[PDB]
Amino acid sequence: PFLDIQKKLGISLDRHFMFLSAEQPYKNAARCHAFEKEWIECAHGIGGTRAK
Amino acid sequence: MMNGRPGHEPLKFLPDEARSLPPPKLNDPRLVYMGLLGYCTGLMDNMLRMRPVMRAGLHRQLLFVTSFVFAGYFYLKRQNYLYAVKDHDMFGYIKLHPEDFPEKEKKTYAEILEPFHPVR
Amino acid sequence: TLFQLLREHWVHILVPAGFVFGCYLDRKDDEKLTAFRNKSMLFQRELRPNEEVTWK
Amino acid sequence: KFYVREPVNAKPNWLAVGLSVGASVFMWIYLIQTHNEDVLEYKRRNGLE
Amino acid sequence: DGPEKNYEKTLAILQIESEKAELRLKEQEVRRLMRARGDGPWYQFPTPEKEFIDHSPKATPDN
Amino acid sequence: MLKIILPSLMLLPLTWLSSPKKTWTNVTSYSFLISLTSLTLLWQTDENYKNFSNMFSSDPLSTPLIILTAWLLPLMLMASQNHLKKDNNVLQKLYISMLISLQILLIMTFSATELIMFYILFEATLIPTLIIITRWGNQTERLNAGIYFLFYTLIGSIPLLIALILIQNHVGTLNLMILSFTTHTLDASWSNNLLWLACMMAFLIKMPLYGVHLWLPKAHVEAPIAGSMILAAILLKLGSYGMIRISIILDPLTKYMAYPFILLSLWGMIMTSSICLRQTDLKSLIAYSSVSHMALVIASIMIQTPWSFMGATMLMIAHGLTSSLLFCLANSNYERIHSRTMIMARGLQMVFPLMATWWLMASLANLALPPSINLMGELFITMSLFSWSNFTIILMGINIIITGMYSMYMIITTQRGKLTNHMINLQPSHTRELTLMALHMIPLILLTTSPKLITGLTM
Amino acid sequence: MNPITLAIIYFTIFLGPVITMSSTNLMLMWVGLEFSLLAIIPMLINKKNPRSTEAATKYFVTQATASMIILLAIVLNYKQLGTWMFQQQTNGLILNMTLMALSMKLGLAPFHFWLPEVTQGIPLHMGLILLTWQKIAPLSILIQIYPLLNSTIILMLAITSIFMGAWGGLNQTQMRKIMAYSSIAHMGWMLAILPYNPSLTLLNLMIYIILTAPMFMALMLNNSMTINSISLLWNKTPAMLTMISLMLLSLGGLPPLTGFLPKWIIITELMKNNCLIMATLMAMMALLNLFFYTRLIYSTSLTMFPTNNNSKMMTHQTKTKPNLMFSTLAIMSTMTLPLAPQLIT
Amino acid sequence: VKRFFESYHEVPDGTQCHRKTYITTALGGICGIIGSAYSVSLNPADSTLEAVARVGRYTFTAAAIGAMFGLTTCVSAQVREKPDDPLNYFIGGCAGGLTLGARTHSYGTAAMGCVYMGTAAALFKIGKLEGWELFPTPKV
Amino acid sequence: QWQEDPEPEDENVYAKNPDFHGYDSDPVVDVWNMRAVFFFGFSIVLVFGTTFVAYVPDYRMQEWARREAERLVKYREVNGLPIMESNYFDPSKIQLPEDD
Amino acid sequence: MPSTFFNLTMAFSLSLLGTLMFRSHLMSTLLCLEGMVLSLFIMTSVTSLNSNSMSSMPIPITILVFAACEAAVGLALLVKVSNTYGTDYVQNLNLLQC
Amino acid sequence: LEKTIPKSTSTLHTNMTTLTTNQKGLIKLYFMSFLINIILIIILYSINLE
Repeated sequence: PFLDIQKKLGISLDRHFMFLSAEQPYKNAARCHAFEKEWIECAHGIGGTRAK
Repeated sequence: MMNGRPGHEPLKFLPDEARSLPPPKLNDPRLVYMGLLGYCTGLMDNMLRMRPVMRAGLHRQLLFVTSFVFAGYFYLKRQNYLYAVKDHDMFGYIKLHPEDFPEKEKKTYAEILEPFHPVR
Repeated sequence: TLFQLLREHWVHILVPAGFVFGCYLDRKDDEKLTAFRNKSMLFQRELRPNEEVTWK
Repeated sequence: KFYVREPVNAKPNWLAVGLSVGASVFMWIYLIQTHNEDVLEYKRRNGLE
Repeated sequence: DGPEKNYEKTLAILQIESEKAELRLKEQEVRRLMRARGDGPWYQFPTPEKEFIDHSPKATPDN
Repeated sequence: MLKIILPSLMLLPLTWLSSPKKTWTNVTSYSFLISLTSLTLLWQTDENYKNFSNMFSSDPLSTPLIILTAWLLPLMLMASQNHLKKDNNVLQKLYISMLISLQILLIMTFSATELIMFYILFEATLIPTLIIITRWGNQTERLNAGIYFLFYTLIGSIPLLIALILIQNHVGTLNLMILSFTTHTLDASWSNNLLWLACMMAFLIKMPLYGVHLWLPKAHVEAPIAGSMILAAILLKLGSYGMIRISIILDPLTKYMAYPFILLSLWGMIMTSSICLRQTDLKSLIAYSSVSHMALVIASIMIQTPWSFMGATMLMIAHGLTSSLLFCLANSNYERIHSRTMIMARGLQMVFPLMATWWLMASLANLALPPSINLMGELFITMSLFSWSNFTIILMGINIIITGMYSMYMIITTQRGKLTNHMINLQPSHTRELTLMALHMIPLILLTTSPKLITGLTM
Repeated sequence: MNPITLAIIYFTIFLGPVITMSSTNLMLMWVGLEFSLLAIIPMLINKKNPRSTEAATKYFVTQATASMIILLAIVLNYKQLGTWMFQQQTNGLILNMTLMALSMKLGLAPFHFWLPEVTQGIPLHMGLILLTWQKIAPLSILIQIYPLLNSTIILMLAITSIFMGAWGGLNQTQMRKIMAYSSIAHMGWMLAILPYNPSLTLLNLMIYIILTAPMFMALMLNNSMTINSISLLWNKTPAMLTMISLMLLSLGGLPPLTGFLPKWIIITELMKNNCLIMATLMAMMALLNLFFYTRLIYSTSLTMFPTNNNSKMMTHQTKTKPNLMFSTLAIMSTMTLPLAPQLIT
Repeated sequence: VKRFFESYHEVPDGTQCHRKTYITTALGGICGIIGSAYSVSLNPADSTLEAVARVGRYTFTAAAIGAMFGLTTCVSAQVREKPDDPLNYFIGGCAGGLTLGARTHSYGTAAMGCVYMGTAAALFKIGKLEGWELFPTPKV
Repeated sequence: QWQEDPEPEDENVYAKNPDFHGYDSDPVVDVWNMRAVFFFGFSIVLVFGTTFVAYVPDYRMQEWARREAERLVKYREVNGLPIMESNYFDPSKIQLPEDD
Repeated sequence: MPSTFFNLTMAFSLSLLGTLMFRSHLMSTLLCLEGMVLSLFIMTSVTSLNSNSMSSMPIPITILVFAACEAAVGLALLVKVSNTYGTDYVQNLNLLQC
Repeated sequence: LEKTIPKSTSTLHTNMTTLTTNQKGLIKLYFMSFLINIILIIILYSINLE
């Protein structure tokens, strides 16, 4: 974010397990998965000021 | 603030959209002032280490000058790109939202009534 | 001696060189500022023949 | 011999001289050719001017 | 060479400075509106990334 | 303007790359030549001021100050050769570089179209001045003097910077051509009054005022001759130039926000001119006379009438010349006896007969002897004030009286009387210092011959 | 210290802030902070004297407390809204305790009482690191969440840092504490503008760094640690007085030096948001900051304190220091204001 | 409660003077408690009772300062009938500084506190009139 | 008492060089500094600049304004007009408020 | 859940209070730090188990790792302090007043 | 004038310096003050927004 090295090299060291809607072991699902998914998908491409 | 703009490439110095800008002259005052910084740097280096100034390490001074002018040229291309993108964004936003950026429709001093403040 | 005559007395070109350079830069500024040359409600006149410019 | 403790930098280090001169001329050449290529790219990105 | 040269240079300088003033004010309004209304392209604050979501069929259906 | 500034820069390499022996001659000669080059600004054959770029310009107000600043450099160099004779070559070169940088920054300040460049350079003129004072002054009060000089100015200037930035955010530009055509009445309010204070107090501290003037005598007393000259002649004119330029955007708040300052100036004029009587130090006497004189400039600029601006410009030029001259004269005797007290050497007309004519002519210009331009300024300022209120002439006249009094006291108790026979070290006068006095005086004669040059924008 | 240990420790110091910068997850920012404060300690205590041990203790305890507080903030922002990185929909209490702890770490007032001591007790090359490289990761955190920071708190913190830095460095004889208080004041500046524009706090940081690093280099040249010691430079290294004076006057914020640029372009961006009073006070006290730099210039260059009969030896001998970077940085820290547009944006 | 300290501006000056006095006295007590906390934690005392003494001392002094400020301000607003005048607040800050001196037994502190608190209070009134912002929100 | 050199003794600069001008201890330098100062200050500046200024024409439009004032008073006395109107701007150019 | 988290937060706050309010001994403050670590570890594990997010359990174990490293260096500094003054008292490291 | 302007500013600032910087070098007291600041911030927040 401050140094988007990952997004440059195209890797993922710490960003594939941030929120609950991410890939979990053995394809289980954290609760509120769909709510989190929909929030993220709505907040995509508009910014945090509009998303609020 | 411009970091989150569309097309922002993370850790990109010259995004290849800047190749439409007029590149900077090499005799630009900024570059030939960076050159003076390099020369004065060579001079101060010779001074601190107790060496003759203007006659010692002529290769070192040339190297300083070249490096300074080089960094200057490229950093300056980048800054030009940045200011141009700023103007681009501004004018685009103004075109998109005109009602928030309307015309002035200014009157002439025949219709204006400015007060008179004497000096007495 | 000729070197000892020029190791010193060569510094008598800096200031005149600076004057010349400053005149050059003033001319460059004047060149930049040509957006109203012969386009002023006063001094806007028809151009003579063979007069390619009102002023540099 | 004037210095009992023979000095450093008495006779030059030539590797550094050569590297400095080479880097300087290479940077100048790179810069000039890059400026010319940039002028050309700009011109041909808008009507050769 | 005067006196038209100075007159016209002054006119050009005034054009330049007035344009720069207008643009500074335009900028100071545009930044304000971009930061208040969230419209683009400045002052866009980051959001969670959408491609690190597991859209695969889970172990339980209600997910 | 570049044709005046770039030579002033190349003077520096000329100073450093020159043989230790020929470093003074070269720089002095080329500085004289640059003073000459600066005479083209007087080629004004119209009412259209000279704009050379978006940054550099010169109106009838800035041209005299620029010429004075370009002409004072060689005089300072000359005055600064008897001391520094025992200092190392590098120190001499550093002194000369300080002086050249001062010249350059001042020419820029007076040529600047925009107020931010003016401010940056107005403040940059503190570094070389402070260095000159604290490094080449002789007594220990050097340091307290430099401290006062720095911090009065900075505490005054910071609000000025804030106000300039505010004006920028409100108008779009700090250009002086634009801020004159695009102007608006300032609604009378405490906010705009504080804006007036911010815009003014920096200059008022630099003129200076009466209430804030203690930084000046400490400096002049503890400053070497060159610093005193440039300070008195230019670094005070700086504040008046700033006020004259910035008072267009403060209308009409200047009508009722001036009484305090007009009053302080008119009264401190009397106070300082009276101090100049019971004063043991000649340099302090010259400094307090300078304060008394700049009070009139402040008042004039405050009432902002054409006669007023004209008299202020004339008095600025004339006072600069004559005060530089008086400090040169004082340092002449100082170099012999190494004392600043005006009571020790009190028969110097029996040894230096010619140098006394310089004392006489200066003290006559210090007071208002006509047709001197030191007098035309005072007269037109008196007239403007009388028009302002017919009760100003009282204070103006008692100031006139006190001025004659202390100038006559100076020259009498310094030159006239019985010679101090124990002063066997009163070497005759040096051709150099004599040239100095001549170069300070002749321009006064020439200006008196052609006053149209030092009037200002109003005329 | 062997080269293996030096390698591990310095690599860890470097890596710490890199993880913090290059990481999206807050927990890894935390572990980066921890790498930094775990690896820096042995470099402090290397000299093995009581002053070094107590400096290490005062540093460790403070940084550990601040790290635990930051961790609490992260864990609460996890319990709430079920993600790691902060978001607009996050408790202001969390955000403000996070800011307070980041200040504690940085050493801002009134969380500053430990920085002058910790800098006085250690060598100079570590004070350099402490004051330049260890103030970034916290600032990275603050720059990634600047839209969410309360302006009241940062502004109170900033005016407090300014006032306390000035008043504290005003009566210091040891140089290391002067640099500590300079850091406090310049960090107050860095922070006063962060929510409005964080592209300017990074500028002020870069400038403060390139300004303080060569000052520390000068001090390390003759291992100078007092005013009376640097007063002896006119006899030991008079070729350094010019650069010293210029860097000091710049740090103070005098034109035409590029130490004035942060002050000026921050006052501007603040008044673009109607913060007249804050900027006014900040400038008026930066004047006081300048005062003791000026007193120090007096002591060192503009007058010649007494010397000793032994410095004649130091005159006899030769010197290999400084390196090329001192001159470079000292020139690019005083004579670069003309390029300000290139520096600001 | 902040509504309390905001009740100062529910009516203009020269009104509810006693309420203004109470509010400003509470504010002075607050500031004095803060200062006493910082002065007992740092530069502690030889005895806990002496620390409590220092606390009460600083607190009562600050409270008296605030009392005089608010009181004189509202009184001058009541007498000369110029509620919107920063000069009343200047007078109030000056009386507060004269107090501060009386407590410290120093005429110099009295003069300095007068000429500083008066300026501060006048600028506070000017900010409440011309709608300044002390801790503004980022808007650009 | 700590070590320093004693305050030196003042010198008579005319002692060794009676033909001293005040510039430098080395005579040749002294003479040539004097000559350059005199030349470049009096012979060059105070003469040629003085002339350059004395021959600046129409300084700030002073002669031209006189000539045109003559032209105008002539025209206006010959055509009945007055010599100065109390209003610079033709009122037709001016639209005053419709105050009600 | 909510009462559990409230009590664990209060416990963190008490341990922080202890860490801030020193007494003669330093090891007691180190132990208060470890107690804060414990509180936070427990809160994080409880949250991850309440959310069924088995991708965030690797976090608290890292918390413990780094907390124990901090404790180790604290114990080393304590050793040095004791060697210097013979005791782990805080009122003895007060010579950096200058 | 000396007493009023310069030699009052100087006394003010040197006295505030004596206050601020004359600490005792005890981490116990620094942490107590840190606690004071924690509490002040929490109180400011509670009253201003909750």
